[PDB]
Amino acid sequence: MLKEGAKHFSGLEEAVYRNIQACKELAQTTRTAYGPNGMNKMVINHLEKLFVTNDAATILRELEVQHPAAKMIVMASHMQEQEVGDGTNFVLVFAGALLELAEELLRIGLSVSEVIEGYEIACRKAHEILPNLVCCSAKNLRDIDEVSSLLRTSIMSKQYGNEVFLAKLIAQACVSIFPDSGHFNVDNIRVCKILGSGISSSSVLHGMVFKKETEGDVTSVKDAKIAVYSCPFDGMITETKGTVLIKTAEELMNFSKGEENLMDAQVKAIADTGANVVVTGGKVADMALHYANKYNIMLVRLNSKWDLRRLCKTVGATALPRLTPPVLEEMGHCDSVYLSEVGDTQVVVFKHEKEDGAISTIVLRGSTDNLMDDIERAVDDGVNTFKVLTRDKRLVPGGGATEIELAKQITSYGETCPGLEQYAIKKFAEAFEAIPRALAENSGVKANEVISKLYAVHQEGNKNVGLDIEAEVPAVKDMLEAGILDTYLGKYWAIKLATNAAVTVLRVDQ
Amino acid sequence: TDSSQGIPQLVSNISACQVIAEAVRTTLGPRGMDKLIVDGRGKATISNDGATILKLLDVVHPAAKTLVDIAKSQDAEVGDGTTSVTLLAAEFLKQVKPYVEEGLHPQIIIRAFRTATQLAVNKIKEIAVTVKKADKVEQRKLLEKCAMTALSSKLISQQKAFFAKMVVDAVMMLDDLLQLKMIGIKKVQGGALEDSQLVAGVAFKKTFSYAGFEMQPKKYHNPKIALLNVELELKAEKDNAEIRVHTVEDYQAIVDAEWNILYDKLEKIHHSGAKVVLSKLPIGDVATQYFADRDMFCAGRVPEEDLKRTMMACGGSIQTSVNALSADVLGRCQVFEETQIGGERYNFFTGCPKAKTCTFILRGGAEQFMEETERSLHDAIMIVRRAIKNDSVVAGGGAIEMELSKYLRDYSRTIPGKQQLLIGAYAKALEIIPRQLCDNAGFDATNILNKLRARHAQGGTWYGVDINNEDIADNFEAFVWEPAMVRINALTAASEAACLIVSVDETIKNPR
Amino acid sequence: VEKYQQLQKDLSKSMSGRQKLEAQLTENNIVKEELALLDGSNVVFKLLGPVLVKQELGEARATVGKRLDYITAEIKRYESQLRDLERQSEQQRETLAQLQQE
Amino acid sequence: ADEERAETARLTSFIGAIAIGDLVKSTLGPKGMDKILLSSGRDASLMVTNDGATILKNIGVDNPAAKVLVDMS
Amino acid sequence: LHPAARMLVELSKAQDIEAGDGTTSVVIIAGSLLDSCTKLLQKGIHPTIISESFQKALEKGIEILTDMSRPVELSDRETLLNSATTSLNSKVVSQYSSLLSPMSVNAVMKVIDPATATSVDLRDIKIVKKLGGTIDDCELVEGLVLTQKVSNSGITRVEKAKIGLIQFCLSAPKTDMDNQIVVSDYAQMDRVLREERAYILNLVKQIKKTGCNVLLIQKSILRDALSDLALHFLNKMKIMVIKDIEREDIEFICKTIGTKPVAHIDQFTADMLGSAELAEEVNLN
Amino acid sequence: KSRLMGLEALKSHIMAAKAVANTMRTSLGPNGLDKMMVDKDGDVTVTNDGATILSMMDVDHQIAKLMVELSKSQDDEIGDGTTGVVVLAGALLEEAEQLLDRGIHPIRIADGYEQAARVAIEHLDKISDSVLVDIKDTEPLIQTAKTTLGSKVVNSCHRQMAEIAVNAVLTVADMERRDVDFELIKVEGKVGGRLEDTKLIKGVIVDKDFSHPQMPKKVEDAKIAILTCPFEPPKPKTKHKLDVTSVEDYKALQKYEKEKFEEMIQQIKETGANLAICQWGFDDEANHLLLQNNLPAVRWVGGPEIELIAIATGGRIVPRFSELTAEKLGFAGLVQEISFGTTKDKMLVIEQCKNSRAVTIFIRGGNKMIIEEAKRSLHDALCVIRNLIRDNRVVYGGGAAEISCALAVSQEADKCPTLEQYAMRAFADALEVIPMALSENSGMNPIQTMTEVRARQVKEMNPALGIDCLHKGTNDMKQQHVIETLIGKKQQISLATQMVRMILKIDDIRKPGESEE
Repeated sequence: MLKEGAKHFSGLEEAVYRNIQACKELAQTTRTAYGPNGMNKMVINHLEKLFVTNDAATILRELEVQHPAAKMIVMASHMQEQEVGDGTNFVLVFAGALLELAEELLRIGLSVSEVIEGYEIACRKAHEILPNLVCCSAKNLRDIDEVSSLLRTSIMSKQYGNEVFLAKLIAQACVSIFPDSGHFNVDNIRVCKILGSGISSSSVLHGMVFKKETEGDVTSVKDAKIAVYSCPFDGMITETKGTVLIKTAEELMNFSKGEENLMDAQVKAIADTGANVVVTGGKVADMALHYANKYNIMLVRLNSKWDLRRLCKTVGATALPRLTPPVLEEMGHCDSVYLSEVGDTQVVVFKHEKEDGAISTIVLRGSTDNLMDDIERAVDDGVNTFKVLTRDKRLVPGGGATEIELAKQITSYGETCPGLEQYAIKKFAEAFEAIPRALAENSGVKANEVISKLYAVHQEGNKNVGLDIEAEVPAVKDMLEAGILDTYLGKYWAIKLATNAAVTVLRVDQ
Repeated sequence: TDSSQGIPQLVSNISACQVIAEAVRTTLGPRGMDKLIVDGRGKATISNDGATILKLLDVVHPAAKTLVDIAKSQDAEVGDGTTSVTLLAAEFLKQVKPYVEEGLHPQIIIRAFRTATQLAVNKIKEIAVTVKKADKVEQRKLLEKCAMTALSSKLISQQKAFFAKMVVDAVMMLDDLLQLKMIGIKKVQGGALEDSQLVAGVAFKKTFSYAGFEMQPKKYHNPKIALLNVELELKAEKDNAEIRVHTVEDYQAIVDAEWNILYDKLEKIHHSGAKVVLSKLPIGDVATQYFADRDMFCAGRVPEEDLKRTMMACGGSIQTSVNALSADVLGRCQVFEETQIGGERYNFFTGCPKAKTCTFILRGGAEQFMEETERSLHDAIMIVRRAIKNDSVVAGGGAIEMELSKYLRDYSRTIPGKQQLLIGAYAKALEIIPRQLCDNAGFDATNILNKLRARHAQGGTWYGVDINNEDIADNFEAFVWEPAMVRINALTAASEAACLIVSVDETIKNPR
Repeated sequence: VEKYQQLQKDLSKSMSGRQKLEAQLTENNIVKEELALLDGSNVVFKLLGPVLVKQELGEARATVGKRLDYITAEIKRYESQLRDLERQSEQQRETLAQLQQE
Repeated sequence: ADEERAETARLTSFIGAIAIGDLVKSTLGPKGMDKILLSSGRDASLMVTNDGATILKNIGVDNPAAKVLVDMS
Repeated sequence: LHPAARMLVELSKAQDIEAGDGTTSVVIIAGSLLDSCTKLLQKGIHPTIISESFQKALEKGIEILTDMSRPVELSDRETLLNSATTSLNSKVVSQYSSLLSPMSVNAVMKVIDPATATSVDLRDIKIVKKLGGTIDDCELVEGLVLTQKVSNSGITRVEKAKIGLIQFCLSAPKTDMDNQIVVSDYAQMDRVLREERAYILNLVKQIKKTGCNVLLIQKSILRDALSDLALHFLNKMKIMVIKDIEREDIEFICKTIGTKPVAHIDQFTADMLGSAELAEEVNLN
Repeated sequence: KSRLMGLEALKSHIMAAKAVANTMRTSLGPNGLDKMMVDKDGDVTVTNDGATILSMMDVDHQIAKLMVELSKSQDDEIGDGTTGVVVLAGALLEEAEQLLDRGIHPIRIADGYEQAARVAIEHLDKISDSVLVDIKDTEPLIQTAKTTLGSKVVNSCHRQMAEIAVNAVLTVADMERRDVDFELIKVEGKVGGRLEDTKLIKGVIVDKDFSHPQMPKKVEDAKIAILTCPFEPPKPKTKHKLDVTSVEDYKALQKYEKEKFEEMIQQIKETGANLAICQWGFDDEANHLLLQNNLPAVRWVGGPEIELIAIATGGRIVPRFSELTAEKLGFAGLVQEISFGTTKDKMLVIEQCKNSRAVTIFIRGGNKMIIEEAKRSLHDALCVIRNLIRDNRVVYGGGAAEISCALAVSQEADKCPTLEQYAMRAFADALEVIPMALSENSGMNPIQTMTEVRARQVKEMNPALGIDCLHKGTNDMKQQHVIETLIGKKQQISLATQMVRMILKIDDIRKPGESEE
């Protein structure tokens, strides 16, 4: 400060300006990133590799700002993304939008608590009236449509057109195997992206899909006792002496054969422990391969940790470098453990089917990684939006036909509840228009034009914005029934969530 | 840890897109400049296409790298079409940049593009002209014209039809690739321009003339083809070894021995199968004796491509070890003859057990003339093979472009608004191709393209520019002939990157 | 590897008997004292090589001026063989070890 | 490499050969007025000659004629 | 080290070595013409003509200069002993010079053979210092006062001394470090340790066998090497010896007392050996 | 990425197109001025043609880089005209600049240049004579064999190399079917005698190994026995220890040499010659002791040379002494030790009338500087007749032909017109520069010179006259005896037209940021 002491970068103006303004910075694109999104975002992640998406959290985590303002709220956006797969595209914009009313009320001179608390009780009032606007509930996981109907909404809230083949393909991955009652799992259903085939060739093989080359034979048994190992081959040939191969002419003789019998004992000890599939994040060797061909134990030549991880995760396997006779601790899990060609890529396939614990493994055949990973992104955040763990998701208008109802609900009521809080309560019903704007953003019209008509749709729950021109000229697309609703819950959090950090990040002048 | 957003950034994306596009611009027509590319190499690199320098090119706009990928895509996919995909994006990016200030910025952008590139692929397929074997032609007579087409492109003799019907043959032989590789032309420096031979098996431009090479047979009707990736020379067992002397036979012994291990290793694969011994690498003057001392032909310092051609055509397996002894790491032609062709000591391999590599002999020893024909033949091959691969064909020189432009801006009238402003500018995308050619063909991009618009408002069959004839007319009956699929594929990538990158003014980077 | 201590042995070898000479050095200065105080009282033989020989006094004297050439010669020569072997020993240490490890 | 045409060469061809041609005629004949030989890179060491063959060696020259004409000398 | 300044040290340094004296004046004569020469240069006079005019006119001046001069008697020791003394009296250094004028002039008169007294080279003069004594104990000696003396059993003072010189290596040849041995084991060397023995003695024996009463020995660094066990036996041959003397003073010794450079036993006879009537070192005073 | 304007590049093109073109313009012919090379080593060197100086000069711009590339071909085939294309390149190019500075496409006129090439080429195809023959060409050889040896090393034209160089060609000319190569003939530089000391060899000359002359110097038959192996006890041209057990055993040692002299002599002789090149060098002793015993052998030989003589003989080397064969020995119609140089031992002359695919002119020189400059001199006249033996056609040019070929093309411009009209106009003026540009190098007004024959061209076309390249009062071609294989000029026509086209290559003026970086 004035004094050489007082560590801080936040406060006073730079709070009522820069913090909120820095909060404004990132919500800018989240607008283009939520609901139907025609917008796209190049990102290099410190691979210098471009990637394209509409999602903030993928990007924001990378982005580094002086100020915890940005650094905090993402956690809530994560806290959403943790609990709810999508809407996080939205979860940031409303707070940042709702915030900047304060700095205005600060120019209008409204106190911290005064500005805060109006949003609060209105947020409770929201949390009171928000479930009143539950317009449906989900029903059946076994039904593909009942699932896929919703799933578009989040895929929509990532990317618009693709959602159709996708949402179906998702419940066709059997979101249904899990009850979605107190349980559901990504890693069991895990996306596995095959570069090649088509992007709409993205398929479903229930049970593990490992793009890794499937070696040896097929597993000794399909129940396979599965000993997965980080690097069970560090080489059994040693790299030593002169040439980084040999030094003395007598050296080479012992280098070549030693790999064999060690790996022979190693792959015998794979059979000795009884592993019916051998998984080497370490190298593949033809002898060991032929040993794995002799002992008939299916071989995995190379592993991402994700391989080992999931194998460690799902099978109950434990990946360990073995220069060491393998010992089954990993043991088995999956009742059918296969070789397969999916995308006609050699696909390491383990499968076991259980109401909980079943791997129903999303296999994305795809033409482009940079797409198929963003194609993964929406289905990810779509099935994570499928993750509610209420089979009946108490659905509310998806793509936000809600806000117009609530923008009507609160600020009207907002004045009824009196005192300067009312203005914060009335400011509360404003930033609803964000996604109606944020779609009209990527749709290309004015939120006023939107809201004026979508106030003129009055009590609806249905008509609202979207993509194309029906979010433009009428600003009317049925966001109850385009087939698009959203769960009350993912909605319920964003208000609740974006209530907290927004309220919070204002309070802090240091 | 970076980022960027907004039209200030957005136009900047477009800003780079226009820059490179002028490199692929006339690179088809060989009139212009070219930039010799020295890199940290320090060496000359000179292109017929931007794709060469695109591989060389490293971008500050990774947005520019995007179009690269998709310009590389249809290019590498077709063997050509960088110039296509490149100009297509940059066009609208040029076109929309003034719109950008109005904004096309609402993502209504692509909704134009899709439908834009949509009407055409339909319009293109109906304007795509399919062909068959005996249909209008002999299917050689087809490719006769299709090779005549690109051989009539840039001036050579009546060698056009001479080269045309010929090169059609090994095409009709090995056509699987769109590529000319399996057929790849051998330039021969020597002979006559009337001397050219499309060879149905791998033919080696050169092997070196050794000591005993004169004694090595130039004729095998059963070549057992050793494909050697290493040297077999006097230094395999070095010929200088010092010896202690209490007497003079100590020298005799040390010399007469170290000479043998040379013969020893090489005779192993010889005794096994090898009459034709092919090293891509030097052969020592003493070892080529041991090669000839057997009188089983050796060829050292031979083309790797031919060496790889052989593995393709002759069924041989490339050998990195003479100490590797076998007949299937050999290969069987039923023709090894070596007749020096011009000055090159020249190996003939045909009678390959399959012969999946052919090569066209081009002679006359005229460097200027022939290499230009060789570029001419590539396009003939580029046409004729893909003219097969897509038998639906279509006329070049923007033959449908003014029509499409018309046909497209025909649909413009109804919209008017942001996407019509595209549909017209989307129509305007088509004239840029003859536009640059109007430079090359000696024309007025101002005057001519409208004439072709007029001649697509008067004609409208194929009427378009001929850089070849330096005129304008129906290009299909100006015989300028390319498949419509590449043009379909041009469309697919055209709007694609176009609609793609314009969806990003919001850009993120994280060098951190 | 073998090349390490080949040189350090003959280093240590000619090192010690050289140092044995240092005791004998004092003695070789004392033998110049002992014989010079021998006028032929006690029979002076050289002990020079395995034959023990009837000797004279100048033969006794000139010998020990020549016996100091033991301490002179053997000591000096080794300071060569010290570093003559030492350096080639030190040289060969890192070369063959890094190989067999690499 | 520096292509030196007549324009560059002549002036360079003169400046040494002329002004070094001075140094040799500078010390010329009985009345030839000596030059202090400039030992260059080594001491100053002062040497005094009526002979230009000395001058040739002492200070190295890049002037091509002056280089060539050392042999002519 | 400016070249003009480089010359001016030799300006005096010649006059340093010319007369041994007047070296200020030769610098004080310098700038006087150097002024006048620039004048002529400023007058445009050609430096040759400038030069050409001078050693010409210098020959003139020295005459008129000599015309001013008074010859004294160079044959007379006392005249000069009066004159150079008066010159010493014309100079600062007197106290010892008074005492040392007779010593100078006599040492000079002893290197004065001629009535002309030639140039009286300081060449034939050896100026030796001895740390003890006094200036009174500065003394003129008519055979060379030599650094130290070195003898093991060698005779302390030999009269009629045949003065040897060793330009040959007394050390046995060096096949390993200094020794005729090669360095591998103890056993093979002791037999060629026997070789280092006899050789150094024999050459030493050969020394006294062609014979010398005194032996000039330069430094053993002025040698490759000189075996002391040889010298231990060499003075044991009872030869008076000096060791470690300047090979340059040797050159003085060679010329003045006639002990000529000797690299060989053969170069010992009496031939290159100066015959020194009394050879002794004086530790005294 | 820094992309510039082709114009800007065309500048850097034309900015490079000058000095190199200039380099020749006062260097053209003997009326031209010498070209000095000073090295990275600072080494003063007087240079010639383009390719000599062009490769020595360190090329910088793409043009400079492309120069040597194009430039080599003219000296390869023709041997001459290398200096011209570089002049010709810029001359037309630097107007093509001016033409593009008129706002003219490089596109459109360069065709006209490619097209006016042919019509000048065809106009050239009119010029002079279509024929030379074996005895005929010799005087036109002598003409150029004058000016080739009347140029570089001496202007004297020793008729020695003048008719020695042609003979090697004439020897290998017919051999190749009216073709020759300059491995197939060879300039053998070795000193020991002056320029006036030269030779033509049907094969290799090597200085014959002798460890003593009194131990007989013997050369005989026609044949060499080619050996990688010993004709006398071997040795790998390095140190070898020769020890014997007792005092007497030194005598038995020479017997082993003496027997294995004859043992190898009798072995290698029966298979032809006695003369055996032995790649193995031996100690003094057995060499002369075999020279003594009988039939000298050649020791301390280049592995290439035992190979060179073999491939010269068209047979092989005998690799192994246990082995032997006649083909693996020499095919030589003569082998003779002949006194080599004035300074050193007799050379062993293998002149092969048994089999020789190569017939090599040998040259002594009083310096390397001159023997190399003659070695530098010859290839030109060597290469022009290489053109001759394939096509014996020569064109009087250098002031006859340029303005000649330019005049028709000057006229062709007006016949043709549009883009070719200012092509063929500018195409022509570049030609007329060279004879002009000789009076540039020469002492005469380059303008009025070109003017002069310009009058004469109006007078007579394709004249046996021309300018004076020798700067004779008569301006001739016939009696200048200046002339070129109509191969060459046409070939020389191709190159600059080729290159001034190559600057146009396709499009791309963009770089990664690296074009000359």
